[PDB]
Amino acid sequence: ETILEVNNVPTNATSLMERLRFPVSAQAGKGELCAVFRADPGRDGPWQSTMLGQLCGYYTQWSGSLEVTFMFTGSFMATGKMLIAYTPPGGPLPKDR
Amino acid sequence: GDRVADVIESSIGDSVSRALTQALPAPTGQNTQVSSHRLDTGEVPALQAAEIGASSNTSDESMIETRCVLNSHSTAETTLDSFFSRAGLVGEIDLPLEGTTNPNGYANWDIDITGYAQMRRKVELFTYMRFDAEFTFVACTPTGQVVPQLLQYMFVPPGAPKPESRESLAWQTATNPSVFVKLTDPPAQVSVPFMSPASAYQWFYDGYPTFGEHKQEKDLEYGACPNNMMGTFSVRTVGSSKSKYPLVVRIYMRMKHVRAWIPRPMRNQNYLFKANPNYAGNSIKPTGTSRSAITTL
Amino acid sequence: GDRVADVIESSIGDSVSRALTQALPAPTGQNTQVSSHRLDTGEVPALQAAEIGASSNTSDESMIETRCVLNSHSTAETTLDSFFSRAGLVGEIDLPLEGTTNPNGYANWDIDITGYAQMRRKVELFTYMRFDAEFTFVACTPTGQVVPQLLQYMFVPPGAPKPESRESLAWQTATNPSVFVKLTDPPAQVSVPFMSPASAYQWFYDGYPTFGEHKQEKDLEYGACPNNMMGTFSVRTVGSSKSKYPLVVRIYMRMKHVRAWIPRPMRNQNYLFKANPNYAGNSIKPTGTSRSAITTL
Amino acid sequence: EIGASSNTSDESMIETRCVLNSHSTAETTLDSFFSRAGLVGEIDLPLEG
Amino acid sequence: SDRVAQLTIGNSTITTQEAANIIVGYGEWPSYCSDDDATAVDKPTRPDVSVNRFYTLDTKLWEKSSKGWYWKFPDVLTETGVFGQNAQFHYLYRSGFCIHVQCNASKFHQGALLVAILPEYVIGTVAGGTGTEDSHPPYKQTQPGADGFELQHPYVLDAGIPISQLTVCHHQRINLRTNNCATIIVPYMNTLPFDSALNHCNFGLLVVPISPLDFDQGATPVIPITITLAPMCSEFAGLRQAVTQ
Amino acid sequence: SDRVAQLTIGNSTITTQEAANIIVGYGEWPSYCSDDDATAVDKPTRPDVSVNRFYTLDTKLWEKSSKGWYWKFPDVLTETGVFGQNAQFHYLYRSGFCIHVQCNASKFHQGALLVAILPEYVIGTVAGGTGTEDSHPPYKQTQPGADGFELQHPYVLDAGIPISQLTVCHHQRINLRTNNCATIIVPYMNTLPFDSALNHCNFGLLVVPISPLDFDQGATPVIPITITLAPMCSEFAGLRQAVTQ
Amino acid sequence: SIWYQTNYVVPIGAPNTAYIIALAAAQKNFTMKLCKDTSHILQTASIQ
Ligand SMILES: CCCCCCCCCCCCC/C=C\[C@H](O)[C@H](N)CO
Ligand SMILES: CCCCCCCCCCCCC/C=C\[C@H](O)[C@H](N)CO
Repeated sequence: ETILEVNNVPTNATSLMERLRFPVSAQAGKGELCAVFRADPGRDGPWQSTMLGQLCGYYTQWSGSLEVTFMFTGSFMATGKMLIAYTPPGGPLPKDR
Repeated sequence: GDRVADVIESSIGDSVSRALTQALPAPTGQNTQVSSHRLDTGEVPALQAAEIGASSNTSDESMIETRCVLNSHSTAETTLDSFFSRAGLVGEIDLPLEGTTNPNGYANWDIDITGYAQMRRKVELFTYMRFDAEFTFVACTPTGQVVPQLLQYMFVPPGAPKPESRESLAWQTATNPSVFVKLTDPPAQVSVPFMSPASAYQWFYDGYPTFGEHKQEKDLEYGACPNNMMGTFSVRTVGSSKSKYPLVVRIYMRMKHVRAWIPRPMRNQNYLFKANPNYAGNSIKPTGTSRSAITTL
Repeated sequence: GDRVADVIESSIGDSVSRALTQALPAPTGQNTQVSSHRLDTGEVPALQAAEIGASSNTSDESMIETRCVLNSHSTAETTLDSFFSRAGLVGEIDLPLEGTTNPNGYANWDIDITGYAQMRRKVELFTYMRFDAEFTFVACTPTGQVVPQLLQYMFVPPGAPKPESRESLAWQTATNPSVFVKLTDPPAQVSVPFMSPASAYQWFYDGYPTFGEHKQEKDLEYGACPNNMMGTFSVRTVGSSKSKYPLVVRIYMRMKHVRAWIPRPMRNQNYLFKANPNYAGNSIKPTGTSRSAITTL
Repeated sequence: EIGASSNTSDESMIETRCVLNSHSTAETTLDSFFSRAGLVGEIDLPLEG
Repeated sequence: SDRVAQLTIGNSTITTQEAANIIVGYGEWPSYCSDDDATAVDKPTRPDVSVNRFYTLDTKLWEKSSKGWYWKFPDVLTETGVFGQNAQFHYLYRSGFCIHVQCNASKFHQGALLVAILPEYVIGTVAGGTGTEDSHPPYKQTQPGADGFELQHPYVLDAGIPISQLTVCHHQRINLRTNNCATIIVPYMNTLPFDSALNHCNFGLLVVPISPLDFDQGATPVIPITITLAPMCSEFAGLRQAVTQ
Repeated sequence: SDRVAQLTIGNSTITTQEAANIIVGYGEWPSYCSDDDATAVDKPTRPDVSVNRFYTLDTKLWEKSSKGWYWKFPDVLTETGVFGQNAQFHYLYRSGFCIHVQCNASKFHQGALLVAILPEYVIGTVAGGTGTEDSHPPYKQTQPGADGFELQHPYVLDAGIPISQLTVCHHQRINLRTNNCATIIVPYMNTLPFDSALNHCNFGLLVVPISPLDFDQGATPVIPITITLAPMCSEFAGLRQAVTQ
Repeated sequence: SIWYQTNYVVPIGAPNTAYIIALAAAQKNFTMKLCKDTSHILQTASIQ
């Protein structure tokens, strides 16, 4: 299990460690959107920061399942819930939950 | 897990392929048996119904008076490994000195065997084909003259970085397969495996490969099977400076271990473009030759 | 008919009702066993979690020091055949001489036992009930006086032609069941079967009975179960001329062979209409009685 | 935080079917990944220089 | 070994660490109809993983002065997914359910919710208040959809019946100091083995705060409630064109 | 004992008295995918009677100067029924088919139709006529729906291939003096065990009059052709929201 | 995609914003095929 750079927004050298963790905050409870990322490892994006996305670059055709493993680094007294949806192909970017 | 009767007596989940037919060994042509006159009613084998769509089961033992003819003629030359295991020009790359097409001593060629009419028309008799291949490169000057020159034939699979120049970085061939050859030596020759993500190639893809709102701009994607884009073939004159001989690389593909599915009508009009069943409209040639009348020859 | 493994190992079509519970015989109340002091850790039966939604399994053998009490108290009076087999006024029909409600010597009464509060509140403890019944008609003058008069009690099932008058045609009772009685005789009494198209009556129907665009005009159909419209009950003074005694028919329904499903909260507000769980809004009475404070009584 | 990876299969997360996988692991070996010649060096022997 | 639960039905999953338990309604697990209870001769379709999965409806904001919300079933799933298309195209329907109510809050928040399942929950009106007008509720209030409808008189549940005796039904509590989820499993409850989904709502889900939500200033004020429900052992029969209502 | 046929699949039925026979395509009956050919691990839904039934698309008028019509499959069933909703909601698809073409006429009418099934029937253009413009067909002509599209050059089938060699495919004739129906059964033909229904059309149905319709004045001039088709052994997998194309 | 189901609830005195770390891997059924040269990394010249 290697770190996925979902938050690949920051570009300058002083903020390249902000790229490994994405935030969750207090919202108004409308079912907002936190983050979305494509599930293509050999593609150019978050998976290029993995040992799967660097070794699948040395190969052309892949098969089998994946697994993303999210970890919460907030307080102990904090609680909450998240929906982590895999939208198969054809589905555009979902507009709501 | 099954209690109701409308799931015990169900034909749901039958995975076996219920076949009506059975492949029988036919090493020779069929022998003819002796036949005499028939003058009976009800037995009428000359009368068929093609509306059924099936072909005639009529033998010549039923239509004429025949003799015994032990046929020892073989069916071994109509097989596919005897029909496709014959090398043909699938591509041709030119490496001029001065020009515009490839003036930098390198050339890339997207792998398609749908660029020469005489080899396209054979594979397009079937719609799915699964084969290992055997490529053969025949390098020479335009004048046919052979020269003392070294070349690099790099296979660039899809996604791998395409070489932009003669002195580029991709030519180091750490994982991409490459072949070095001198023009004075015999032609190179490599055997390729079946390299598709699917179970078979397909020369006709009835559909669009991506999703999305299909408009006039993104229309050229119709018919593109990306299971068939097997990559890119690249050539350079191995060197840091420009060459002094113009070259022409010819590629000859032979199939082996062939399998094929779902035959098709074979074409009769002249091809015009690659991976495109287009034709000319005002000049629609008939399949054959004309006559003056139907009663005369 | 089953080849794949995702249909052999399927729990599709399981028709058996997997029950966690088992009905055990409980003819008497539960006997108490002897209990002594406990001074241990881990065993803590007084602590429950009602967040689980289940009730407490705490006995008094676990909370106090108890004695053996062989309880021989019966549970036979809390059954449904002991709780519903008690006749009550479900309806009341009046046959005046001069008036406006029923001035022609005949009266129709749509069968609903949701017209008197004291019998409605018992059946509306459950939402599905299946029962045979036993009706009993108690005819009399308004003054309680009994008179020498003959009557006809016709049961008109749904679809059958309702009688429009005293001298109508439907009173010939060729297929409709009817009962003739004199007022001097004892009350009539008939046993009715379970007559529903369904498996049980239901006093609450959450939904509309027809399809269609549900608007403000056709709103009163909300809550109408047509599985429960068992018909119409009709009365006349048997004769060609007008009577000379005013009458009042009272109907008393006793259930037997009762079964019931899915208990409900019992009502606390005063009913207002028939087959309608409406209530008054400004006058919402609490379930019980008030106090001055919580520490005082 | 244990540092070990997930032991979670897809038989535990979704409703799955039997898929007899006959895909080989023979191309991820090291003799299949390193037995591919590459340019490690390049020497030049000019006349004047 | 009991506070954690994983509910996997279909292609969906719920993971919870502050569970109470799983209530099976009336001691019955959902099932398919038998050859004896069934009367329809037409073969029913049993889409086993495309409709039998969890659907998330909406989110309701619990405030200090929240009186309650109700949702009618399966009105909530008539415009949502492959369930709400097989039902528009078919005339019959038979499914259990597995409801799951989420309300996460801190250890400095306090409150409770009664999450009850009332079968055949007919809706009344105040009848003009005085009790003299024979009124009936509109259609947006009897079958309100996935958005739900807010109880205006929760003490009588807008039906004349009390909230105190509702614990005779299926129920769980959501006590924010013990748990944040309530899993109720409901079989098919009706007199008929198959019934229409667009006209008849078999039961109603009631979410009522008995104890009001209280917290101190500085904490998180927005505390949502979220309903997540799964059909189970669904069956459809009688196929004709599509109708919404 | 052969001119009569009754095709009962699902809740639909066809009765014919002037049948030829039933062609099973390439000697293969439709089936469900095996555990070896399948790669997707997700369980597929098998709606067995709600989509596996006959659908009637449209009616085409055979005239004296009718050149031909083609329909792509399963583009014809993307806005029609429970098939065209499970397919919009799922990403994969796998079904055989049973096509049935009706053309009834008298015993004083004469004509013939070739009813052929051409797999992977890619569509070409005349390329400006002169063969110099690299053109491609529009979307209404490649996936034309249930209305079909009229062949403008039937001799080359709008693909450069001849109509004479089309009898190597599945085919029947409709000879109005012998028969008025053509039943073709088609298995799933593709390199992939499952494939998308909204992007890939597996085969095309061609209806071409070889012999023109002729009749004498006074008879019935309006002679329709009617396509009626049934999925068979359908399977769907990979469930997400609804997309039209 | 990742969607807030209910919300991120926090008491007083704790920080109002958190962070999530995603970790990606593969299963036991994963396979690769047809070795090539990696494309998403380059090299400017004049090495040493
Ligand atoms: C050292 C050089 C080796 C060169 C090897 C090249 C790889 C060839 C792979 C197999 C080619 C099969 C032909 C494939 C189909 C064509 O692209 C057609 N256009 C498909 O429609
Ligand atoms: C000779 C006269 C015989 C009269 C017999 C009358 C038939 C009675 C049938 C059973 C009645 C059961 C009560 C049914 C339910 C009520 O209508 C309620 N309003 C249902 O909600």
